[PDB]
Amino acid sequence: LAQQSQGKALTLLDASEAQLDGAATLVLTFSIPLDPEQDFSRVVHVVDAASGSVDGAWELAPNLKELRLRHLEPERVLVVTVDPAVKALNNATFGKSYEKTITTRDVQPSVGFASRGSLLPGKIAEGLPVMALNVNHVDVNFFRVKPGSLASFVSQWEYMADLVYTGRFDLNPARNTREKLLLPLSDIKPLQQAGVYVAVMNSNAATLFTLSDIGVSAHRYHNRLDIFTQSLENGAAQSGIEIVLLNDKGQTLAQATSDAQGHVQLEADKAAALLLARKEEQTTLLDLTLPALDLSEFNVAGAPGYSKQFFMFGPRDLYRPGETVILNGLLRDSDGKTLPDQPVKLEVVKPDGQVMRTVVSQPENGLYRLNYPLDINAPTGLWHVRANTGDNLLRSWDFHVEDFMPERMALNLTAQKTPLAPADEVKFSVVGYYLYGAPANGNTLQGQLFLRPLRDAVAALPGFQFGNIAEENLSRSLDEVQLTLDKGGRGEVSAASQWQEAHSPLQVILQASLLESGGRPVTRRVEQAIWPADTLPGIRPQFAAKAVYDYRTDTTVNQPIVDEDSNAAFDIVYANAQGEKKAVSGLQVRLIRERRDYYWNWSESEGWQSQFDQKDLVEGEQTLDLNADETGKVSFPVEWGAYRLEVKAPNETVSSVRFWAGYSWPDRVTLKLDKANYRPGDTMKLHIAAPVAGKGYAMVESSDGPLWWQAIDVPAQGLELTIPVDKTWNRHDLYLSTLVVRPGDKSRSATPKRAVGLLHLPLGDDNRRLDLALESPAKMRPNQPLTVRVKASVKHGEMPKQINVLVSAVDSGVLNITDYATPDPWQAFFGQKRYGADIYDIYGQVIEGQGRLAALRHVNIIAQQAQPITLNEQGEGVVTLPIGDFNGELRVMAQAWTADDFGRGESKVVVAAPVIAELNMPRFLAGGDVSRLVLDVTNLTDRPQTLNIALAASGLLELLSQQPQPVNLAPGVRTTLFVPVRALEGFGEGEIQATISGLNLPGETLDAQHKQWQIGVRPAWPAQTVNSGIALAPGESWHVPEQHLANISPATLQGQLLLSGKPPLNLARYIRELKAGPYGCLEQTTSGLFPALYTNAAQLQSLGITGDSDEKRRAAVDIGISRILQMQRDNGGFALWDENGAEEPWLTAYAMDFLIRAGEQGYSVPPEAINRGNERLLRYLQDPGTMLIRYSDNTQASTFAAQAYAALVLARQQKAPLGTLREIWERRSQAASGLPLMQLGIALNTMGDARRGEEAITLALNTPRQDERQWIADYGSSLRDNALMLSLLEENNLRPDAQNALLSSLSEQAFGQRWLSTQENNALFLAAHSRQASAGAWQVQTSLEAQPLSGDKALTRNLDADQLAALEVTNTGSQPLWLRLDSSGYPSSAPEPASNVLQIERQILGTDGQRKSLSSLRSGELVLVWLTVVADRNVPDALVVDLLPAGLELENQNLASGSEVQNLLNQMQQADIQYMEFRDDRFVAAVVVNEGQPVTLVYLARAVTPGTYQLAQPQVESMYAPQWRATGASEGLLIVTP
Repeated sequence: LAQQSQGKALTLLDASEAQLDGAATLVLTFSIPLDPEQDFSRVVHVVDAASGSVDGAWELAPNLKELRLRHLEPERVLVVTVDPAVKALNNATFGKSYEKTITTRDVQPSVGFASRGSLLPGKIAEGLPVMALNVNHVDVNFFRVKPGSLASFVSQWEYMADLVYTGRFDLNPARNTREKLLLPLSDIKPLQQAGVYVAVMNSNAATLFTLSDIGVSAHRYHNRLDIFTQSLENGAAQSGIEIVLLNDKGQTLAQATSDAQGHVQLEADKAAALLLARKEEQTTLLDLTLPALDLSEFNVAGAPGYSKQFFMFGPRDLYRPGETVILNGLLRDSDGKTLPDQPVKLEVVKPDGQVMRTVVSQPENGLYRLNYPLDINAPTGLWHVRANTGDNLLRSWDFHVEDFMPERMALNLTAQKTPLAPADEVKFSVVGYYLYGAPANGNTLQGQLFLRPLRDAVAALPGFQFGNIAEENLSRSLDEVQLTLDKGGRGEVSAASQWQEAHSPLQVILQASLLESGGRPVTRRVEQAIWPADTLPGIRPQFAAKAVYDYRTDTTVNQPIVDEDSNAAFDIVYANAQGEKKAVSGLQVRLIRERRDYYWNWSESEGWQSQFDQKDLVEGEQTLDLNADETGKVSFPVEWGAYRLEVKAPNETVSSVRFWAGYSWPDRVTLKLDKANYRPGDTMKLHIAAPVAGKGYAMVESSDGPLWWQAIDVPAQGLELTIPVDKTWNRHDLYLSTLVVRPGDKSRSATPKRAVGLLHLPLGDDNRRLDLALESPAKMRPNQPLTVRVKASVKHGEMPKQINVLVSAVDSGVLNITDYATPDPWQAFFGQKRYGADIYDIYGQVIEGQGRLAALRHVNIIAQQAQPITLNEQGEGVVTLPIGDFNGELRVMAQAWTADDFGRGESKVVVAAPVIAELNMPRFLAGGDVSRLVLDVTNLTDRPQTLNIALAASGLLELLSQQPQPVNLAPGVRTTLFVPVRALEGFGEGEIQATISGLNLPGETLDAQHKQWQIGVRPAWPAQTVNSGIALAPGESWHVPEQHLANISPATLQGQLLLSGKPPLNLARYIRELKAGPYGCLEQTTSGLFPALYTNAAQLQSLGITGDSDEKRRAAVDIGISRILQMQRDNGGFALWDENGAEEPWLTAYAMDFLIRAGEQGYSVPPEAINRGNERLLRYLQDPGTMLIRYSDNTQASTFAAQAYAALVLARQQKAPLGTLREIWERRSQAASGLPLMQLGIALNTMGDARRGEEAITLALNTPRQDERQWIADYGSSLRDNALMLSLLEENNLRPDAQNALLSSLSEQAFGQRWLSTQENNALFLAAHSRQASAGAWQVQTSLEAQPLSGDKALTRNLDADQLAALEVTNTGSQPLWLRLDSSGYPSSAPEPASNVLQIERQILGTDGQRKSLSSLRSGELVLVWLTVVADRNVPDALVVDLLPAGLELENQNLASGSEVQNLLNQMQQADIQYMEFRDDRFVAAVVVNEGQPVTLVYLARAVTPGTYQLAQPQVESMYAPQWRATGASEGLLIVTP
């Protein structure tokens, strides 16, 4: 607003100092608002008449009339100046200059202790810190707590004393400056004597401090507490009393007196706050609620040490919505040994925390297995698999769900294949293009160049590594790439050589991204090899890389390792890029030992750090000569540590390979061990070294509690102990702790009094790892089974036997997205577990340390996992992995296990195709659409190719052009073929098969190349239906009305004829109509799911319905249940479209009802959902105020309906409070229909009170549904309500003579046909389902077959176009016959636009805001679709559907240049849109329509594929009064040009 201020001048109301924020603030108050803009500096000034200028941070309150300046130093003379300006929001300005002098107050006095006090004891314990300000003295009283009520007193503190006053300390700080001062008491002694003291003044007026000699240390576990009491003074070792307390609370939990070694053991969980240790009169206290000692510095990291170790693993952790999540599990004990068979409770958790599935997982041959099919509309984010083994210590396996977008453009980057000399500059060639056949013109290419070492430089020689691994400046970032490229799809990047001195093979990597103009980039990368010589040496170790743990990454990595004190063999060659081994003489082969000497080093910006100085030593040297076609084989004797083999040739080129001979690759207590890796029965000698001599104790412990401990006196020479290993110690969470304490309480030297030591206890075994060898070809071809051979080894002893191996294969990219490391069970079971105890101490706190270190360096995915195999006698196996299409790198993984041993194996397999063929096409097609498909074919071989391409069209799709001519492609060249196609009438899918013949390859010959692409084909126009029926007396005839045939095309015309000897119900129609989406909302799913619950295929085929092998039906119901669960809110309630949408009680009751019904039929539903749902229903019943029904006209009726249905649903579960049901029954007059009364009646009958129930029923049967189609939020109609009432009657076996009558009347009432809601269909289905019509003879003569039709049950039969076009029926029975005919088909002519209540209109605008013709559109052109909906009523369930032409694709964007398009957008964001979705072929929008308020819906679309496309009419309807429909005038066709 701010125009109320116009007409007013600008006068300064008040400039003065005021208390704000708690400090002195200069405040200027003007008469009218100021600009919040940034100009207060050279317009309004404050200058000290002594110190000059000061802080000019002019602040402005959100109130625009007050200008502020905070924090003013007191007793200062400030001159405030306001010069003629300060602007005035009505540009009224300020007249002239104004100056005012100010004195800036004096701050209020203040005294108080700097802290509430601590519990750290002291011999004399001096120094009481206080924060004083403008106070020259302070009185202090000193109290000593009574030993009697000590506990309680201290207990009321943190979460009653004598008086020993001395007082009045003289504190003289500088004026107006808060100073920190120390109160002394050393010269005082009615105070030195031991005890607990409290100092109090006349804002932290009180503080506590303790004087004692008892030093106390404590180790806490998850439910055990060990205490050690020793001397603060004379070294260590002390007896005495100590007790455990309860926070705030007073009491005593547990008491103890320490032994001759000071150790004590008390069992206590949490809620054990205060620890009190006392003796005679000396008392030391320890608060166990405070933060424990920080051990981030120590190597105590790792997984938790559980009693039962459950290793969960899978092929990957990145899935998309739709595909199935695979999970595997293995269960062992603390030492990785087999436990008795047991179930594990697995739960699937989606990002919001709600459970999606709960399964009691049973093992199969010792392997737990889980498959979770993600819904196509599953939420994206971090999912968890939550495992419970029984200890209620939930294990968690995380996995990501992400949906990837198609990238709309194609980028090609090519290089020169063969290596280059260092002198040469590198030229990359770029080729970018749109997939719909257009070259990328004017597109910005943005990339970057990198330089990296090339160690795998010879494909003909796998394993052989090249280049000096110790050569500097081989990995650095080069130039950035900015290429505006503006040409018809061609470009080039050039990189000048900054590499010359290089003696190792390099590769330069270009990584570039192609751009639209500012979005969805297409990123690609290409590398160029670079050699310093046409020929150079290569090294391949003969020994296989072993599996070892890497804490750096926390992953089990493969490394070249050989045994200690042994011989390392290597294969040396001297070769070029292409071909094989060449001759040479005088290869300088050196074995270089890399020696590293470590040393600690301290700074303060990062504290203590572990440094190391390195040096390379020559420990071996050989000289070699090689002939043509010869693999040199050298052997060097090695000992321990890190080595590297170096090979140097006369051409100054070097190749090096690093490896290890050992599997091992100051302010604290230094702990060292004689050995690495121990066994059960060994004995370990512990070397303890402390900076300063002292006393304390060493301990061997873990989780639960300690296993060994011994008090020690450490001199300044170090101290060696001998610890025996008993093996109840097999937990891998064993830690060796050490506490040392200095004698003197006070000291020179500074010197920490307390010092701690903590080391992990090695206990693993080398011969419990399965060493896996996965053999498979480095390269292969698509659509050919991948053979993988497994060979296991175990170092010492013999191959275990019955080794279980699980092999998998996954696209390396998907794994690279998440940096997914191959799971290893060995590390999972035998890995270093964390230190599972908390150290509480009374000596000086650990200060910081500042932390542990760290490390530093599509559409349709291939991810397979074969069945678990069992290796043979010698531990050999073979697995076959069917590889589909795919062109790239596959990671082959393997997890092996026995009863005691475990293993992991990896391998890499490059899947490449000689020629690649990709077909670009639209997302779907409509019957009659003519479209131009784009087939891109590229030859990747080294030879030129003459290819014969053969194309075939299958399904609802046909070709229009003749077969392509043979094509001649040079190596690396891409050709483009255009395939004009037309879609056929029908609803299904069309397919394009491609076959490439020729290809000519040496070595292989290779079967022809086969490919096949899918596309969805749907009718352009909505399906039209015609329903009729009649009652035939004996002898009467009947012919098909011409309505069923009029203006609809044959071959799409299906019919269903229903014949019955009694008032029938079109069950088949209900079922068919209940099964056609959209996937959309909650009910449609529910209602659509209801039939699949109670009807099997046997019952379906009787009604003329095929499909469903019953198990797919089960799967479908499961999928449905998931889709239902995906919309349950956090409070157990349900919503219409999404989980974050408004809550609908009735639908909650509905979904719950279905879920219970599903549970009854043996389907799995997670108890959390059921329970929270039931709770929400109970809260609906007991607290109606929580409800919020939207867009209702009669909240009373809505509420009553909700409560009624909820009451029934809970009554079925025997969880409905009868008192509440009656309390609802008293409100029966609020019912706007009989259905809620019926439901409530059944609930009453179920929960006891039959009378009032039968009353409710009898009342229901005489309570018609009447209302001016408001909404009521019950999703209802008279038909529906009658149907459901009949259903409830039939389901409970109640009133016959009524159900018969109005079953007939319902059968005749069902003639409110044409359009029924899903709810009406479901109700009718239930009514028809639960009815037992019994016997009713009928005979009839028809035109379908010579013999007469006959039966005693209602018979349904399917009819094609010919049978239906000439249907005659004549009753030949002794009694009347009921006949129903249901016809359905698609129109031969475009139907006339129609409207009822609702009105829909569509206009097509350009981005300029002007109308556009849908016939001059070129590919890549943008258009705004403008939908206008209007009605004369309130339609809270207005579903808008706009079928797309296949030529147009949607831009997924919810809208809330410029122009008055914004005027439409503004009106769009005024509409209350309940839901909106952008399908491939549909624009769908669920909205509410208000009376006399036009709803505007604009959406963006792009033309992509050239062709002629059918165009449908915009459709809108009420979802639950579907007679309110509107279709609104279409132009008929869409033309897209290239």
